[PDB]
Amino acid sequence: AQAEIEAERKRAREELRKQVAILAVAGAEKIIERSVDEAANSDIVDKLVAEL
Amino acid sequence: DLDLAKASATDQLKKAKAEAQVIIEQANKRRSQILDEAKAEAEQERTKIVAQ
Repeated sequence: AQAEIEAERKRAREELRKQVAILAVAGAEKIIERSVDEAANSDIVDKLVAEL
Repeated sequence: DLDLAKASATDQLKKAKAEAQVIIEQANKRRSQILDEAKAEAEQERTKIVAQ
């Protein structure tokens, strides 16, 4: 009965990690799209054509 | 007198066997009850702590 609650302990932590990550990246999509810049877009291309 | 003395001894041994079995079975009866008490006490305690 005590070991059962310390198993239950790990289940509660992991479920909160899942929540905050997915709502974090949902924020990140809005944040990054609104913060697109043509010099930064060109800098993406300029990086990948240097390693390609 | 020789024959009835052994008849007395054999009915005494039959009583002794009877006594032997019953004592074991009251012990067996007791065993079942105590373990049911232990199971009942553990389940009540366990269920209230998990709710807590």
